[PDB]
Amino acid sequence: RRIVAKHVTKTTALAMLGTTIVLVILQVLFTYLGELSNLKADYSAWQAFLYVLWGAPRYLYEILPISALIGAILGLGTLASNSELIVMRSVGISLWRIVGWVIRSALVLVLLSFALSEWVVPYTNERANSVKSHEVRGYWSREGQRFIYVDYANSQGQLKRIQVVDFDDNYRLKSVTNAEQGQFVKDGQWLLNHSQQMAILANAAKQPFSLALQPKYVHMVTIDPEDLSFSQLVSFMNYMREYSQVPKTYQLAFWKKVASPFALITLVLVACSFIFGPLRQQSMGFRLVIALFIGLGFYYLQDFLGYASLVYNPSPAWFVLGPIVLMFVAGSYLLYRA
Amino acid sequence: IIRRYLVKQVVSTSLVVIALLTLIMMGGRLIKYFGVAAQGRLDAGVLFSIIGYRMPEFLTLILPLGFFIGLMLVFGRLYVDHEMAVLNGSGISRIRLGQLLIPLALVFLVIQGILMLWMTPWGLRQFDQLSSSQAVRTGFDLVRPKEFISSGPYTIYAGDLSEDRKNLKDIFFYQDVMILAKEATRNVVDLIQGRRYEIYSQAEFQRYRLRLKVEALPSSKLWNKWNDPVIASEMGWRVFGPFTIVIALMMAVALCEVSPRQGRYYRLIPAIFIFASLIVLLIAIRTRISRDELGVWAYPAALAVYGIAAALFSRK
Amino acid sequence: QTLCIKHLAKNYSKRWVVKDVSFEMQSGQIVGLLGPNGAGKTTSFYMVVGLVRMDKGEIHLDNLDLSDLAMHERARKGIGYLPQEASIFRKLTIAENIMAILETRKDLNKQQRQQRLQELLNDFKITHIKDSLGMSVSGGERRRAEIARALAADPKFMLLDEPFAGVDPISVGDIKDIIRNLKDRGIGVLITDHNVRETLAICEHAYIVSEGAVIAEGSPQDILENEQVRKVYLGDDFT
Amino acid sequence: QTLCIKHLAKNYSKRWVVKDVSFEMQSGQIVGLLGPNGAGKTTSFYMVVGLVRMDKGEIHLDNLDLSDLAMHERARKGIGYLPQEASIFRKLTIAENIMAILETRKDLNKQQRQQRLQELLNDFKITHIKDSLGMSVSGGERRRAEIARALAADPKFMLLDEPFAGVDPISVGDIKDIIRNLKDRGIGVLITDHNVRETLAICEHAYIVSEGAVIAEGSPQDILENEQVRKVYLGDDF
Ligand SMILES: CN1C(=O)[C@H](CCCCN)NC(=O)[C@H](CCCN)NCc2cccnc2Sc2c(Cl)ccc(Cl)c2CNC(=O)[C@@H]1Cc1c[nH]c2ccccc12
Repeated sequence: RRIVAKHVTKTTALAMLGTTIVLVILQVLFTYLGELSNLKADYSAWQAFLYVLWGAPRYLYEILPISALIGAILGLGTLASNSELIVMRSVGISLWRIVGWVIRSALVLVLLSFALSEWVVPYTNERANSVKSHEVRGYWSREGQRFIYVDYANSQGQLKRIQVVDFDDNYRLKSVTNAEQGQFVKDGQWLLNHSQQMAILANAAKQPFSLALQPKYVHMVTIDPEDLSFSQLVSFMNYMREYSQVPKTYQLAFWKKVASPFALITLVLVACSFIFGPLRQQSMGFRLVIALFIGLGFYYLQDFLGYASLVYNPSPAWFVLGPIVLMFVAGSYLLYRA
Repeated sequence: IIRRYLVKQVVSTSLVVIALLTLIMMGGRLIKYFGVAAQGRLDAGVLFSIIGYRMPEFLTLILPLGFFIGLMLVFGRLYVDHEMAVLNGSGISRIRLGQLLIPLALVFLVIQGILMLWMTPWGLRQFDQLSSSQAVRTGFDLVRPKEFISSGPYTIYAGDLSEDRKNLKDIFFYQDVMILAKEATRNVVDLIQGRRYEIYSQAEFQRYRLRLKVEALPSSKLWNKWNDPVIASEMGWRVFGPFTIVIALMMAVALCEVSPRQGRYYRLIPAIFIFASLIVLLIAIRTRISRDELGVWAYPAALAVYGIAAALFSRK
Repeated sequence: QTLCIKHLAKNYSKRWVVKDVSFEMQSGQIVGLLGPNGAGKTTSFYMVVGLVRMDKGEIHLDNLDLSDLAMHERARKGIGYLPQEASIFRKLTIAENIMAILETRKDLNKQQRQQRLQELLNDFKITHIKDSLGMSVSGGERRRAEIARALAADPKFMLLDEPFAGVDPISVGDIKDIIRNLKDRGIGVLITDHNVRETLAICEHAYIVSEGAVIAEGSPQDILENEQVRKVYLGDDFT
Repeated sequence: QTLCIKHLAKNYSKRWVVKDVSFEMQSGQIVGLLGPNGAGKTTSFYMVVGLVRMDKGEIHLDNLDLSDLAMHERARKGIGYLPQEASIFRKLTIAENIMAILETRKDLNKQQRQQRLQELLNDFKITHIKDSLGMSVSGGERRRAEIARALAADPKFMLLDEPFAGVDPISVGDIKDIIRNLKDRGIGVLITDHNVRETLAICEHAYIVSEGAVIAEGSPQDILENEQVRKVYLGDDF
């Protein structure tokens, strides 16, 4: 049982690839048209075109779910309108096996999504930001009961204008200190110069002390949680959790990233169920229109629930994985109706 | 009788498409605004007013596109159900059916002119005023849970925040002056179980209180002063935008042919991308007219280029 | 009135599907356009109707050239067309369906338009269902309403596409009676259909098209006697 | 082997299109399911095939109930189906078309799969066009390839949907010969078609469905002699 599987997989994969290419081209064009309204003297149209071109991997990563949805719709529509699925069933091949073949096709897009997220996006995104603008300042942070302010931090491992306040467990001042310059030496410890201090004044030419800030994560502060790769996001969240309180937006980013392949597979399954169900014996244009509506609805629901997770108390896991489970159940039921 | 049939079908389908596109676009914008409010940058209670005020500006785009899509759908259905075949076989051509809809196109043109000349400037004036009112947010208005928020000389950290932006917990506030507080509730902000320090002075409190353009101008002003390129561009864009209804009618008539096997929805995507080509050309010829490069005359010409092109195409 | 078609030809995908098809028809005469499926009869019929642009040939109607005229212009000259698939205006009433085409007549006014509507409704016996929508009528009554609507334009030649498709033997007699009524009305009927047996029963003259060209012509008896059609189209045994 | 269908019924838009349709068929027997267009024959046929969910009735195949089984499960039990419209895999070779269904057989291996492919190609005389794509073949050869592909699954009963649609009188003889070959192979053929004249010529047993119920049954001569079918379906002459 490989010839039919090979045929279905080839058709669906070619449909997905063509849809992905077309959507990437359209998004690049539309993003350029959008980024033609922010031109400045130091930011010309060529600079905008380069900025949009460098953002192509990010647009591709964001388009993969709807791309897979539309690819499944078009491939199975080509198979069905030609009355191939009817004969496939009439020889004993079940619906779930066809869905399994289409999922085999979509796993390539899932792998490409992982590769882009973990290897490609953090580089081209940085290049695009560098092009648009042309390693952090004013950074506040907490270490348990300590509050730290660093006016300038250099990822090479330097700090300028350090201020630190240490409180008692009862929130009473334990100490305060300032420093002109500082240098990381070992994990969790920094030397520094001009150590003015007060305790519950004092001065010192040079002294070391322990603080948890590390050069590794300094550059991550200016980057939005969503744009972080999975490795960077997990490492930064582990660091923050072990040393401070992790913000809810980072949890939302983590749950939205972990659920991406599941979202893609569930959307593909919904597409297949629609082809076998309501969208049987329908014009290819109608199938494409319904696929676009499903994609827009999914994106809007995902964004709205992510924000509602931020606004509301319970964990973002529910708000993120509810649509996936509900759509999977709906598609499974629609497949049960045959 | 055929005129009333076409008019009813087109009005029904065009209203459905207009409602659906309005839902799509401003649901997207509503979700973006909700996310911004989720970041504390905007009052979640007023964003509905923002959507209401921006209604006319999105309708300005949706109504031509909605009418175009409705015409395409109606004529595609006529072709698919062989009604167009019998209409042709009775001596009624496609161009004749397109001409029979001219009164409806004029009605839609009048409606869009009303939106363009009065409703859109009013909506964008109210929206600009409301945005200016909302943009002065600072301090506790921008506070986020488990994060440090810096505005002006103030920096705030809060450990928790309710569904409504009230009842903070674990409040830390920095200027010289430093303040800590077990609880707070919102510039008149109450702080409960808090301590104050100066950097040497110290104090305690169980309760304390802190205390820390052209697109919207009316047509009345713009009808004259054509000498200024910005006003020239705007007023030309208001005067010559409504004829996109006529251009949409004629181009939809030109591009509507489709065989029954292909389906009703086959030629929506290419036709919509041609119409979005008109829209983009216009949104470009505007930018230039403003920077004083192209001149106002370019507005009707562009339309004519998309008009004649349709008129010839329908007559091949 | 005589409609003459000469040297039609049409090619798809660089393959000549129709090559030098020609025939003639007259008002009050039933002519069949038959042949093996996909051999040219359907494409030639659509070339005559106007749905498909002609690559070669000419069409004349009493020294009036219809070659360059579009479909609706031909219809204005008196060439009506009845499609195989349903074509009744779905959301319009049957009375409205006929009146819509009646209003297109420049030589009538309201009173005689209404009188013509009444006569057509009585003639086709669909008067009792005049007030119902087209989408909610049976197949036979819908077809009769379509034929009445086509007659409302007063065509001189009526081109029927597969009138016997999906028709049980009980209603074939009624359809034949309808076609004979059109003939009696002075309208020359050009029928194209797969059901050769019933088409040859009424057609006064028949043309057989094979390999994209006309291979036989004459009365149905002459067609049945022809050896080439028997060899390629009808087979050794047929009646 | 006997396929028995009892008391089928199906309703659309709160209208009962099919009411108490029942019949029986046997392997090596040709049964026709005829009647006025839209009177129930097509819906009943699709209910038997499995395309349309059944609202009432039962189906048995030698004391094995097929009522609740889905389409593919019925096919696994030996019920093949030949659609009216083209169903050849467009972008697959004809040899590939047959081999795809052959590979689904659990009781065969590569050598006898190839041998069966060779026998089917020789039997249907489509061997000379074995290497061409399905989308680039003529109607008759395409239909023969479809029938060979259907036989590749070794069905016990074959349900044909309008086998004579769009077929000239010259090829009706070839199609009849093909159907008789299926009969000789031991496969009971259930034919549904509008062309009653040619269907009654070969069918050994025929059921006429009118008003959603079976009104006549028996040999074609018995059907032609029946007064009710003449009154409602066949007319006074035939
Ligand atoms: C300078 N521009 C804009 O600010 C327009 C008008 C906003 C107010 C409408 N009420 N919006 C945008 O850019 C924003 C980007 C947000 C940046 N923060 N979203 C995209 C967009 C919305 C509407 C029209 N086009 C575009 S993108 C585009 C497209 Cl499709 C084709 C060509 C070009 Cl050149 C562009 C870039 N944009 C512009 O040239 C417009 C020109 C303009 C000035 N006044 C207007 C009033 C109405 C319509 C257009 C204009």
